[PDB]
Amino acid sequence: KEQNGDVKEAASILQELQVETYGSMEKKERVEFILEQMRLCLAVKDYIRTQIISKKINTKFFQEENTEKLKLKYYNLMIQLDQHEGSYLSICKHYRAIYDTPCIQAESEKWQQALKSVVLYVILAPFDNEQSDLVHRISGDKKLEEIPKYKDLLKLFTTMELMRWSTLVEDYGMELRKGSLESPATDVFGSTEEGEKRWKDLKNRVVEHNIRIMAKYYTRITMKRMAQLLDLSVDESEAFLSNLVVNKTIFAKVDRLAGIINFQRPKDPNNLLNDWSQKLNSLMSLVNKTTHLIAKEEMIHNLQ
Amino acid sequence: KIMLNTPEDVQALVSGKLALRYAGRQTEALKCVAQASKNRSLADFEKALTDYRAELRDDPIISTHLAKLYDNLLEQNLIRVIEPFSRVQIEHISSLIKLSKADVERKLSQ
Repeated sequence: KEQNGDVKEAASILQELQVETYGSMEKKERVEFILEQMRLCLAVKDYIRTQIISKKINTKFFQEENTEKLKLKYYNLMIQLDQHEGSYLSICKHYRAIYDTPCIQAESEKWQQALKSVVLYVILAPFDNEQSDLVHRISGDKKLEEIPKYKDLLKLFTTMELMRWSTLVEDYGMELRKGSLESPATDVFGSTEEGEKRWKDLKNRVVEHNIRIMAKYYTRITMKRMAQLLDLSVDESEAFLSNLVVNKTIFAKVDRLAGIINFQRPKDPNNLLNDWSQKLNSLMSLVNKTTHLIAKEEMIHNLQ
Repeated sequence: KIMLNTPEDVQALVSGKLALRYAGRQTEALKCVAQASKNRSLADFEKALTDYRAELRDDPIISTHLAKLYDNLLEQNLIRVIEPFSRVQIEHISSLIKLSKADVERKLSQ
């Protein structure tokens, strides 16, 4: 029926597949017959049927009692269509599991695919927690520094100086040009629209991320000046603020009069805030004043 | 059922073939109400109050419930756009909704 051109029977085979995977205990044949789930689904392209089936696919499976050596090729065949149908977080938990794909096979082309995709999922790591700890899961690899994009990871690491993305233009451009390593950059731009969504979403993601970095600092970079240093329009900075109100900029100060913003200067309760500052300042002055006092008082004992 | 805010079931009950023979000029206005609700749109709901006021003039006492749905979506608009803004221009923030500041000022101040 695949070469018949009749994919009407996809609902038949996948409807019978739920019955033929429940009611018995099959370890070997079930993994062989779970490829039928996404086999015709490329012809079907049904999001709701994918919602029916990674759900029933990866319900109970970790590693053991299941080899075809070609397990991991099917793991690549699993969540690629979840990157197709989902957006960006879908590979955050997916490409973090292809680290043993070098351990199973020859590692030479794992530079090109595995060590290419080893950075993209932590690019798409959410800003709250997984970004913070998951960067150490790739940190420590000696094969990490052998990547030229290691420095791009370190530029995405922390304390981002507001940097020019025209410097990233030649990096991504020759990152398409060289076939020495990370050859599927042309696959990143594989679909006509998808790589463009990754790219505008990528520049978007870093141009929000650095705002979350300088948003830690109260140093007031005065966003009307920042829009001039960024060489971008203030109207798409209002769009950036539309990404900030859903990114919870909700504790901030805007101006009808100016366009300069403040990320701080709350109502400042003196029974709470200046309370707290006066507390830790006064007390830390007292007890830090206490320690090296008697400690140096013991240091002068040894001169006698 | 749109007062419990599910326009997808409105699509489902204009999608079932049983009551679809009873469709007409009445329920097109409901499809524009549910359309503006699933759009979360406000001026489009006013267009549903504009073209279909000729079946919303024969609308019952529940016009007040429809108006409270409109004003409640207006409330979600107001607690959406004002909430990041300490101090802002009124036409910068009404230019989003492209509506006059008179009724908006009255409902806000109210």
